[PDB]
Amino acid sequence: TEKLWVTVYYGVPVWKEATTTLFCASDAKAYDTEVHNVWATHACVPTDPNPQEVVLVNVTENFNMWKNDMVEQMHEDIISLWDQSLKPCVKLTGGSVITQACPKVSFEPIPIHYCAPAGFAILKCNNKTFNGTGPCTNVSTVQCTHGIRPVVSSQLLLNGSLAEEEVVIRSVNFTDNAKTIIVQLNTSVEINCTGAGHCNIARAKWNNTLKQIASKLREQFGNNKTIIFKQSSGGDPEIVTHWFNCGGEFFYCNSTQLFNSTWFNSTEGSDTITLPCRIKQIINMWQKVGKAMYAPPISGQIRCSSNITGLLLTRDGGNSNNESEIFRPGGGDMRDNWRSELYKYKVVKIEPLGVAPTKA
Amino acid sequence: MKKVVLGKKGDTVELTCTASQKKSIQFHWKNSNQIKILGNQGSFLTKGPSKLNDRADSRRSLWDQGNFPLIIKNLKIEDSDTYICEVEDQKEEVQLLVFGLTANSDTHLLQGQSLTLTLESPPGSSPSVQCRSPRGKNIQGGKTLSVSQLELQDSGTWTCTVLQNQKKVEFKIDIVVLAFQKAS
Amino acid sequence: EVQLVQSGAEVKKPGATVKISCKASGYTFSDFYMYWVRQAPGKGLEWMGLIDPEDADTMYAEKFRGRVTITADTSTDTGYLELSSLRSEDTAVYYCAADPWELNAFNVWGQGTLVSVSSASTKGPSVFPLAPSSKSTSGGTAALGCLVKDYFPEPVTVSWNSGALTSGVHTFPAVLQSSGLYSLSSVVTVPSSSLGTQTYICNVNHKPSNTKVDKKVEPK
Amino acid sequence: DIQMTQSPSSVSASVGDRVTITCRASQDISTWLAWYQQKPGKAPKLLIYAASTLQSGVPSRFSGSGSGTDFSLTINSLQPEDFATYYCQQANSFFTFGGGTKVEIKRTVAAPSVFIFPPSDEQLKSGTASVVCLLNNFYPREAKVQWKVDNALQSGNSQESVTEQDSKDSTYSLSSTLTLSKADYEKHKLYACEVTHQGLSSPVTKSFNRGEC
Ligand SMILES: *C1O[C@H](CO)[C@@H](O)[C@H](O)[C@H]1NC(C)=O
Ligand SMILES: *[C@@H]1O[C@H](CO)[C@@H](O)[C@H](O)[C@H]1NC(C)=O
Ligand SMILES: *[C@@H]1O[C@H](CO)[C@@H](O)[C@H](O)[C@H]1NC(C)=O
Ligand SMILES: *[C@@H]1O[C@H](CO)[C@@H](O)[C@H](O)[C@H]1NC(C)=O
Ligand SMILES: *[C@@H]1O[C@H](CO)[C@@H](O)[C@H](O)[C@H]1NC(C)=O
Ligand SMILES: *[C@@H]1O[C@H](CO)[C@@H](O)[C@H](O)[C@H]1NC(C)=O
Ligand SMILES: *[C@@H]1O[C@H](CO)[C@@H](O)[C@H](O)[C@H]1NC(C)=O
Ligand SMILES: *[C@@H]1O[C@H](CO)[C@@H](O)[C@H](O)[C@H]1NC(C)=O
Ligand SMILES: *[C@@H]1O[C@H](CO)[C@@H](O)[C@H](O)[C@H]1NC(C)=O
Ligand SMILES: *[C@@H]1O[C@H](CO)[C@@H](O)[C@H](O)[C@H]1NC(C)=O
Repeated sequence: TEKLWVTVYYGVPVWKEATTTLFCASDAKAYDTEVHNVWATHACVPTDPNPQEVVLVNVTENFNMWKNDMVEQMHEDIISLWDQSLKPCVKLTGGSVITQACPKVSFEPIPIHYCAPAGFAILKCNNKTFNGTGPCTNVSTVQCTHGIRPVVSSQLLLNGSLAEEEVVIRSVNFTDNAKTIIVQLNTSVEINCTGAGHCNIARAKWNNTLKQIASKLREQFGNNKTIIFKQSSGGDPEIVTHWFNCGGEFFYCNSTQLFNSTWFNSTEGSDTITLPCRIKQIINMWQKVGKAMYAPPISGQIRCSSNITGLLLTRDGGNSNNESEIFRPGGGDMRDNWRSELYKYKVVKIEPLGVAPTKA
Repeated sequence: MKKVVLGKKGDTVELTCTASQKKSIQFHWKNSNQIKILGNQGSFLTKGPSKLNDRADSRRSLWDQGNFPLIIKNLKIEDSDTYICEVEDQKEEVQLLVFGLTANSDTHLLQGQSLTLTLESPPGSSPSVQCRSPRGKNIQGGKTLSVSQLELQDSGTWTCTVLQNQKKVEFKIDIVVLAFQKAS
Repeated sequence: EVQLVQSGAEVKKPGATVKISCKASGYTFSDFYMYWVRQAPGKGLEWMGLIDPEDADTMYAEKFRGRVTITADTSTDTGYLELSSLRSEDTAVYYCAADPWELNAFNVWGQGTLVSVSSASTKGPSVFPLAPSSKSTSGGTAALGCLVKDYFPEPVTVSWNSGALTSGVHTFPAVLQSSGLYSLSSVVTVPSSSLGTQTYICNVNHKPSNTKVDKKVEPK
Repeated sequence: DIQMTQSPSSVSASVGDRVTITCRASQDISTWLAWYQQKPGKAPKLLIYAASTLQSGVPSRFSGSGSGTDFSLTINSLQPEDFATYYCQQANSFFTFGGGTKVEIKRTVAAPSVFIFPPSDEQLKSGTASVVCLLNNFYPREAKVQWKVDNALQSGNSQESVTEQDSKDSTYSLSSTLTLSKADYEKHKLYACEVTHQGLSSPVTKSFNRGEC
């Protein structure tokens, strides 16, 4: 028995949160002898080259960047990279000491795409201003993530991805002051480094950059508080200064001139900000607990230009700070670095289709 | 009740913290004003804006076993406070009480040698001092314990034990006797 | 201009713990590593460790780990060095070096710090003569000299005739005995004819025990 | 740690001669090496850094080469002020030193002037006697000294020491001390020390007895 309008039977997709070993894809070159290219070639796949996603209309999905097993896997890969790449001269770990050759090697991060294998898929939030924990009402499916450079560093997030609208801040718990505040900029700020032991940053641009962040923070902590930035409260050299790699050498830059501002406190300058920097042969490990010593720098000319696309902050707070909040540079857990890129993704398991009911 | 730990002024104290499993995980030590004191960020240490900053400092070698101590050196009386260790959805609390004790001894001619032990206790606490003469002559006392005129036997090692929250801390004082009275 | 001025010699008993200094000048102290090296009596150089004063990052040789400690008081431009559980084989000269030009080698050095570790304490020498056997009827040249026995620690300087006789003089290096006391011996060859007239006097000086001793020799 | 092994341990050469001493690391250390010179009684002097780079104010006749594990310091026209002890050194992280290489002067075989000194007066009034044996001005530094009391060779109770090479005639001198006691010295009357040096046709013995006026 039929009537007028042709009834349609739909085969609706069905998936479920899951975990599996993903593979990766890169534009690595088999003729480049730099470590990232060498590693990527040995463990990755050629690229896209015209990526497309399957938008899923009127679908809502819940995410949780702070519990994304994609991060744990990427972390292990970047660790596994440094193991065969940056060979230190000395390795101190657990009452144990090791000595080995330590050849200087070209070292520049190359974008990596993490892809779902046969049977799985990766949901992706298309909502531009998304905090990373909660419902996304604009998801879609992808084969592979975007280009993610394994930039290891603290305080400032380099060569990353900008927010598509306004400055975004993300935290597993804004209330808990022990928790990092991953920040995403909508406009990159160039930091030009040199082996001469300093780093340049446009003063006026970085000034506005802070006003944006400040306004986003003042919004999160009640529209009435004064936002102040201060220098690292102390810790290891890799935390207290803007620690970062640049051409095989580890740089430790003083960042106090960056974070000495006071905002929303209603009561001559320098052309650009110059940061005191210094390479170090003896560094703390980020992989695990321990130290490592490296060989002396090669040539004097060491230039590295990068884009500041993000920040790792921490708040002070306490049962005393009323009418104002204090924020200092931070970081250290390289997973936050990963989560600043893998925040909109989520790997899912695909299973048999389900048919749709009829209501009106 | 709460875990209480007594410490001596000038001494070093190790406050313990242990996870359910033996591996390095995000921990963080704060006080009672929820002021960041000291914690980790992976395999890196970080110190908060507290006043124990330069004097507080755990050591990393033990983090891999789930041990995340907060060590405070050169203790002060101001270091008396409840310290909370936050690790994996748990907030273990501890009461730290730092006592101090000074000894003044003035000997006068036609008098003899006097002794006054003074206890520097943390704000808001009820300590009970019990000093032990070398020969076994125990004496009670509150804030200060006095001895008008020492004797030849009192020369030696006095043990003064402070009693607070069910447990105790022990002080040792070598007393040198300069003058004692004697019937002529 | 640039310099590294260490501290003075020190005597210790086995089990003790010595701590010498090294005041530095002529450059920015806290911007450069500092290294420590020791050299046993008449033996090869031996590195011990380094330190970056800024972060107090330290490195030690295997033979010293968990027994040596290097620090650096940045405010006074001074570096120190501690050695716990001292032994008998730790007797050596201790140098401190640096590299204010970053050639990755030791460019500047200290004058040195002699550290003597033994059971005995500073004790002056007992000098005993060493006279010629057969005199003016035998040969043309005969040997002669002094003997400085049982003393501690080094050094000890010897001359002859108040600095007049420095010809044929052979002041042997000291030797450590089973007792823990050094014992050198100075000699000098001269014509066996001028023995009966010339008088030979050796001048000893044990700076440690502040000793000053002269002695005459005779084949009479 | 990583081992630095330099050889030879000792080498003798004349002036104008050209000398080569080599070093060798147990593990690759690139071009991070350093050479030092050290004369007796003073602190070492930097010669070469970065394996090949000459230190400022150092004679051009000095030069080192090599890269990785095998290195070598070389002096062209050897000079009088070039005779000392040389050390190599890892310089990339740790700073281990090589065993050492002594460059002493070369000359002709010289026989030792042998002497023997009995225990004096004052040394007997303290209850401890020691006999001195003196080998004067000889070459080379190699010499075998034995102590025979009443034709009875003993070992363990003697200590010798050699002087540095003479700046003028470049020869050595050695003194051996035979320590005994107060009674073991008088219970005997014939002491001697047999001296075997390569500059001597046959072993030369020097002895003494009761002593005379
Ligand atoms: C950011 O920096 C990169 C180099 O790291 C540079 O090539 C690029 O032009 C910059 N991007 C923007 C948005 O200007
Ligand atoms: C939401 O999605 C469904 C398809 O599942 C579509 O038919 C419907 O028109 C959408 N709702 C809106 C916004 O009209
Ligand atoms: C969902 O996101 C896409 C961009 O990724 C946008 O074009 C589209 O308008 C969004 N849908 C709605 C109606 O929110
Ligand atoms: C974003 O995070 C907040 C908590 O900070 C949560 O309530 C919300 O559901 C999340 N989703 C949105 C609106 O992006
Ligand atoms: C983000 O960037 C835009 C430019 O694309 C800028 O106009 C806007 O002020 C920024 N939003 C904030 C304040 O976070
Ligand atoms: C968030 O932080 C506050 C302050 O420490 C804490 O009380 C609360 O338990 C935290 N919430 C979560 C998600 O653990
Ligand atoms: C540089 O950094 C140090 C600590 O890292 C800080 O004490 C000092 O104030 C900073 N100097 C500048 C340029 O402000
Ligand atoms: C922040 O640092 C500068 C020097 O780097 C200092 O002179 C200035 O007083 C500080 N700014 C504020 C807001 O006090
Ligand atoms: C705002 O300015 C006042 C002085 O005008 C200063 O005391 C205060 O620290 C600033 N912000 C706060 C924390 O109220
Ligand atoms: C950022 O990217 C640029 C690409 O030109 C590179 O030079 C630089 O080393 C990168 N920065 C870091 C932190 O590796």
